[PDB]
Amino acid sequence: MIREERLLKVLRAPHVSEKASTAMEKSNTIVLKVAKDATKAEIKAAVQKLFEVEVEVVNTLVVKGKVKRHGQRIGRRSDWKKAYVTLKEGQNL
Amino acid sequence: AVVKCKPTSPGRRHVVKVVNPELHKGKPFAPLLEKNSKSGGRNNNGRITTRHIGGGHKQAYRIVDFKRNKDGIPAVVERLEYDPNRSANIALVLYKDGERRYILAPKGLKAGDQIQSGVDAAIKPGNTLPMRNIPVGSTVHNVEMKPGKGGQLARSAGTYVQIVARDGAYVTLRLRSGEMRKVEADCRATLGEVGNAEHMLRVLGKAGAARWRGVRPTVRGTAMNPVDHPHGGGEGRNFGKHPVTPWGVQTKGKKTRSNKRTDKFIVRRRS
Amino acid sequence: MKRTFQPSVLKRNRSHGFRARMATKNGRQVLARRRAKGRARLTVSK
RNA sequence: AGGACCGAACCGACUAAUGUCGAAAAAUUAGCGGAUGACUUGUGGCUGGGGGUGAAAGGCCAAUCAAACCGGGAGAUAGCU
RNA sequence: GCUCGCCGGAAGACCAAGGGUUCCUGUCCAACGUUAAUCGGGGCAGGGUGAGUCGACCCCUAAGGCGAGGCCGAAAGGCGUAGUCGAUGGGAAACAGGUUAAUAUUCCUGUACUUGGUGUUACUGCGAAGGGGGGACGGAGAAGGCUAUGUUGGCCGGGCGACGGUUGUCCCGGUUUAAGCGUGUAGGCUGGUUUUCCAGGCAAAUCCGGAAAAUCAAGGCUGAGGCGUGAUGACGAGGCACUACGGUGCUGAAGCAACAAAUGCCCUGCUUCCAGGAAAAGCCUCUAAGCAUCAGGUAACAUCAAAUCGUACCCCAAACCGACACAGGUGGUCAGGUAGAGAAUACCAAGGCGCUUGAGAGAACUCGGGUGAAGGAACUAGGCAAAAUGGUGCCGUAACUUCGGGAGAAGGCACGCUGAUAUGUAGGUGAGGUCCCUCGCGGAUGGAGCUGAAAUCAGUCGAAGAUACCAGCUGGCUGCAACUGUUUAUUAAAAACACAGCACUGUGCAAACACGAAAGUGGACGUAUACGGUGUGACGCCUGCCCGGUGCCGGGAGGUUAAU
Repeated sequence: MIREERLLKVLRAPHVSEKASTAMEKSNTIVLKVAKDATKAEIKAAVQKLFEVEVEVVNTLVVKGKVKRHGQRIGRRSDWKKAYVTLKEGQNL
Repeated sequence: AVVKCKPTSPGRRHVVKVVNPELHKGKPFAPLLEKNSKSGGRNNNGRITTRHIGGGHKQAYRIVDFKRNKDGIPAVVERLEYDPNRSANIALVLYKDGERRYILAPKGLKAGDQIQSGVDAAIKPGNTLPMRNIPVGSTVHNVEMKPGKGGQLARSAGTYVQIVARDGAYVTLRLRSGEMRKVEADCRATLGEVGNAEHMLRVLGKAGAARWRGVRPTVRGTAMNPVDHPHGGGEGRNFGKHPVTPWGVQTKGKKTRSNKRTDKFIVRRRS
Repeated sequence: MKRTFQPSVLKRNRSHGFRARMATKNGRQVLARRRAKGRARLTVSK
């Protein structure tokens, strides 16, 4: 059993993009942004608890950090983990 | 066995095969096999200790019954086989109880013979028993040096040791090197010569046959430079040295034996 | 023209890696001489 | 059958021209040798400095080798410039 | 966009290693780009990497690494037992189609499969660090079967041709379909089954090994492929719609045979040869301590779960190693057509490129080539370099030879296309039907169809038929090395090194010898037919004299002589 104190930490933000909207329309997947730890079980339970929908399957992938330079000094954005969460039939908000 | 190869190729011109046709064609008996990794001459410290070693075919190891510590139990030979770890062959034998064991193959041991060890053994060849029950004058092989040690004398191809005398608790043995040597009368020994006496007659023909027995080339210290070998240097085949090993010590006749612990047993040294 | 540096990350880490240094007394003292100079990258790990 | 023959891949490097502030701190072009073997190759490992390894040339040991590279003794010493 | 040209065993496609966002989109042209740049692998912003099955991770190990204790060592530390790590190897399971601007065996459609958990039910001896089996292993050759695939014919759709002809033997395009499931083939191997016992498998074993007796002779295992289903599904040339003029929308016919055919697969097979060709888990089985009614095992259902990390992109290169967008280096996989023995080579397909300065001119001279009168090595250190030969078949072929060679010696002759033999033969394949049976994926037949060299004869064209590319120069005497090989990365590839062979010599095993302050290790899990050192260097005939010097082996009469 996953503690709700962790389920309220898992999800970060919805990932909005052309492919995200495409997956929503033609495949009923909500693309998300989740913490780096984020087991697929973690994410599925977090969605079923905090959105009260029915998840069929999650498909994570870890996105790397672009080396974005800012002026002269070199930079490095952070890795983050995406989550293609496919809902059964129910609804998105 | 010993067949000259036709000169259909240089390097085939001088080969002399030794084709023993009764060796078990195929695979050895598995339960008596085990890994045996080439060393290269290299040792603990990873440096070459013995030169000119390394390469050649991969070869398993055949656990050979050397102690021959099964008494009273008769054993039937069933397979003569090729052991790549020896010059002799081996003979998978099967005991009455059901155990298989490789043993060195004597001169007349054929598939079908019967053998047994222990003091109650007959003196027909292939039997082993202490050199206290073996009669003086007999030819024996696979001789131990300490009772139960295992068998260390006369193990090569066609090599045998003859019990020359017996002075009470000990036994003089004329070793294949010509040196006589006392060996406790309890040191077990197996009868008759060892097989494969033709082994010495192969000629190997070419350099690759030396290679695939694991023998890397041997440079002559004359060809080397002053730094590499005591021999070496000189503007064209100059020697002027007394022949010495690569480590300075003299060769071409110099007794390097120094034991003082076993020389009480060396009755008469080799000639 | 096989140049001398033929990269391999496995060989790199097993030879000059952190754990490679820390395994031995002499390597534990390379990390000391580098923390001394104040190096940012102590060893090869990235 | 063969350390067999001819010959691509593959390995090598005999000749010539070019190149010689190069396309390249050793290559290109044309020919050249081996090409089932003492062959060739990928990955990983072991051997270390008066030491390793060497079918041996003082060859190779990170474009460095009759004794690597780095740091130190060290601002060696230099009747020499 | 049309035309041209280049690669096409690559200059195409997919990977590993390595890289690290170079991928896609919008946007800008300062710097970067050997020029301009609207373009980019540049700058800026956003997007993009979806896994029970593919890799990793994980389980098991090789070499090797570390190493509790331990042994050894001034200290550091060295070695190493248990053990523990360590792939480049061993270990469960997914394919086809579609889809994105960018991912796909990951998403969606369909069709599967694997391993564990947890209950349920029914049967039930289960139980491991331990026993046994298997995993599990070489080189070479020879085929046979099949497939990938290709070619042709059929079938379907389309065309009837800018210039003579083109309703035909005409031209063009298509003719695709997986895993899985069920059969169990060509084949390959094994003789099965039962009872009794047994000093062996560190105990125990009902398992393995062994000894018998009975009894039968077949049973079992492996196996490509084909065949059916998967699949009346998808895919499908095209057509009809519209336009971001870039594709979405819908529909979509035929979808077969024959022949050739792999280096792929049966094959980890078979035959052979010596050089004698990992381990350990997974898996199967057997019992031990333990419980033994339980637990646990089995099978059917039911459901659950399969985490995490990688996934973009380059990868023979502009993205990796070379300071460069560097003619160099870089392991694996796939490999279409015609001609060809061919993975050569020529021209092409799919695909991808025209190599990031161009425009002119048409000097010398330099580079890479083409041709050359007559002569033909007179050149030169030297035939350096060019030139020449170059294929297949048949004839023929010298000294010498170690009988294998030399030898492709040398040299000669034929070669295209057309027709006939024979509208395509010999050969290969092999249909229908006819039977026969243990009816099958069977066997005898039987020859349709396909495929199809080679030769002989006759004719015909050219200066020339091996017509292009490709593709030996040959012969004589002689030195040295027997030979194949190795060699100075980067001026020396040799006569040098190695070699097989020979001899001398040491070495009796706690072997000598070597690495080691030592322990220990190699030698070698070897045992004098073995191992080391040294020299010579196949083979044939041989290897003569000198023991004073130096060395080594031994001797002991005496002289001299250390520590003490």
